[PDB]
Amino acid sequence: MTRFDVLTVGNAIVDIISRCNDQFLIDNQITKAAMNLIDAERAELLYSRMGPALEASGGSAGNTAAGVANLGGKAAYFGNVAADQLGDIFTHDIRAQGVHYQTKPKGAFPPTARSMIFVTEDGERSMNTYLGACVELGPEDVEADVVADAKVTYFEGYLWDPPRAKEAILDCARIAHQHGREMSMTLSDSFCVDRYRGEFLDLMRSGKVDIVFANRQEALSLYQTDDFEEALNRIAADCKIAAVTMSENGAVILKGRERYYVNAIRIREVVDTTGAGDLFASGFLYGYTQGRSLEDCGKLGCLAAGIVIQQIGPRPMTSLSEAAKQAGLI
Amino acid sequence: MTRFDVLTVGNAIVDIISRCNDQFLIDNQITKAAMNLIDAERAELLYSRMGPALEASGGSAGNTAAGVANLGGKAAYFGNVAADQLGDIFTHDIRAQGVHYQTKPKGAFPPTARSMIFVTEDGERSMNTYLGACVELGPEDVEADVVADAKVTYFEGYLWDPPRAKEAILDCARIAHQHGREMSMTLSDSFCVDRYRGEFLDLMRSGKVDIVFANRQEALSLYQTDDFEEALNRIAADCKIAAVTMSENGAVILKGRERYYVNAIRIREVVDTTGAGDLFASGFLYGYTQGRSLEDCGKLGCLAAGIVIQQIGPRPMTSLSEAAKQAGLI
Ligand SMILES: Nc1ncnc2c1ncn2[C@@H]1O[C@H](CO)[C@@H](O)[C@H]1O
Ligand SMILES: Nc1ncnc2c1ncn2[C@@H]1O[C@H](CO)[C@@H](O)[C@H]1O
Ligand SMILES: Cc1nc(CC(=O)O)c(C)s1
Ligand SMILES: Cc1nc(CC(=O)O)c(C)s1
Ligand SMILES: Cc1nc(CC(=O)O)c(C)s1
Ligand SMILES: Cc1nc(CC(=O)O)c(C)s1
Ligand SMILES: [K+]
Ligand SMILES: [K+]
Repeated sequence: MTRFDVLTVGNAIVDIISRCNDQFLIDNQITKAAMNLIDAERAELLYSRMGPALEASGGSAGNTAAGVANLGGKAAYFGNVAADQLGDIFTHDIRAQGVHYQTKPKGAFPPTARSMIFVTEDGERSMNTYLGACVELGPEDVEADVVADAKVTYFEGYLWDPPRAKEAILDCARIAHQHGREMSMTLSDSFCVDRYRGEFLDLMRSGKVDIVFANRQEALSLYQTDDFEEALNRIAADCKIAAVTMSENGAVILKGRERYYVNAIRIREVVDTTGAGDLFASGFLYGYTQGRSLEDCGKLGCLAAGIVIQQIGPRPMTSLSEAAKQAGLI
Repeated sequence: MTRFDVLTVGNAIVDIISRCNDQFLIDNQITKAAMNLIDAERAELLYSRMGPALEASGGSAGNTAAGVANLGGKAAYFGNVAADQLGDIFTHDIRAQGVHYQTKPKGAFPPTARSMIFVTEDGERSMNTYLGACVELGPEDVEADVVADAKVTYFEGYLWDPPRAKEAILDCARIAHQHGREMSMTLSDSFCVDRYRGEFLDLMRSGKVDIVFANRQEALSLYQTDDFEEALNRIAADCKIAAVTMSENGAVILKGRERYYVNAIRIREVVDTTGAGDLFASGFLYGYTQGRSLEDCGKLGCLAAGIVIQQIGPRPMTSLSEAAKQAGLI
């Protein structure tokens, strides 16, 4: 028996969500479809220009942990919020989903991270993230017992932006592997890959990471190539298992020379793509830790991702376990 | 020319929204479909039992002012938040919709009001409201020039719960009527009517209120009758204009002996009824201040109400002006 199926580690963020037109992004020099880091002054400026908004707990890894719990797995999360109202909201939402979350706030400043997410008419999402209290996440926040007792510890490439989070992750990798567990990461965002390419490849090649999640753009960025076939060949050589999503084209799971192609689910309409990759990882890691085949892991990931893009908010409000049962996956 | 079409005054609240099953309401002794006042301790208890939630700016009059602005009218709002993150969210959302909102927080404590709103499968909403900083609203928060320059000042029956808000409303009524403006109120909630029946009837009969909004339950409660026809006859005798909504069954506008009936719009599915009455008031009051017939005012109210119940959140995220144009209400 192990206490946890999946521990995730990431930047603890509350999302501030609004729809905008295409010109808004141009006028405000926001890179479309990407995670744009911003300082406090820029956060105030952008907020002053944003329309009425909705708030929802976010954070890539936070969403993934929530998704695992939703499917019925046992999940835990490490991430740092402030002792403020946004932090209280973040804390409530992840615990309410049934995720173990015990990271202690350090104070009220910097305040809890928030990301202004602008959703264009095509359903694409452009994020503008003030890291706030996320910059304080470090080795002191590693619950060593939790890492030791988790089948998979999964973390964000996004953690390479704040200063000390990487130290916590290296500690996690040591503990996880000493206890025969698996380490996983997501490449997070293609510009994030542009920033930390070499460090990410070192994590994979040194065996600190066993299972890597990427989308098409991230895989291309990792090898600075426009040849997707090359990117797949190289990523398969650099890590034990790679799961590469291709939006409406589904996904491909790679292990050594093995490839398993999975279709995207049929959807009603793309409301908001926020969380698609996070929830693909939820479905995959849920399947993985339930001993399911790699193809079935991919199928579970595509199911969860397809569900989340049909709602506002990055964490499915409906039952993923019921959806999996209905789709004949569990 | 007048600076404002509609000034609204109410409890400034951020909503915390989650779906629940029918048994949840019974287990927690929450009165279904009603506004349940709660203290700080109960707020903590209920939050600890609530599932993952979404936050959205609320407050009945706040929603109404936002709706007027959305339709293209000129709106202002009085309501008191605290100097905290929820208050900043509230301030941002209403100002971003184009509503004049200049009520200054008095400090951080009590904190900004919030309402835990539980939405059952039928789309009904059951609210659990901690008033917080709303208890500080008083005559000092009346911007006399704004009241003087607003065609209609509209307020919540809900303002009779906090201690000094009624004094602000009596000041508003004096200024509005001295400047030849109209006063309006909503009965808010049938239990609120149970609490303040006599005071509400005195407001109407003394002519401090010119235009009254009610739903069926509130009208029945006002006269402690189960005879809806009696309630209509009585409410028509007690105020200059009464606008009475009957949920899915439309609305009736009363002026003296005149009655103008309106049909409800067509719904695919009722997602969440939160804000329906508020947005009925937005449509009606926008039409009224544009010099439209009482029937057309009712039509605009029903249009706005029908739109808001098809989304999560109490303030329409789509263009009400565009919908009104499409409907030939313009
Ligand atoms: N820098 C970041 N690190 C981790 N997650 C982020 C970052 N910026 C935005 N997000 C989250 O990405 C999610 C979508 O994958 C959103 O819910 C949002 O909170
Ligand atoms: N006591 C109250 N006073 C005014 N508005 C309230 C109260 N409780 C809940 N609400 C608001 O009622 C709205 C729905 O009519 C919600 O957006 C919610 O914020
Ligand atoms: C409470 C909040 N303040 C802001 C503005 C800021 O971060 O400066 C949000 C986007 S949410
Ligand atoms: C529409 C979708 N985008 C993704 C992530 C991606 O490939 O960018 C899914 C898993 S589904
Ligand atoms: C930030 C928040 N705290 C709570 C709990 C409380 O009010 O005590 C909410 C409903 S929202
Ligand atoms: C579902 C609806 N409720 C109302 C208000 C009510 O009658 O309770 C509308 C105008 S539409
Ligand atoms: K989404
Ligand atoms: K609604």
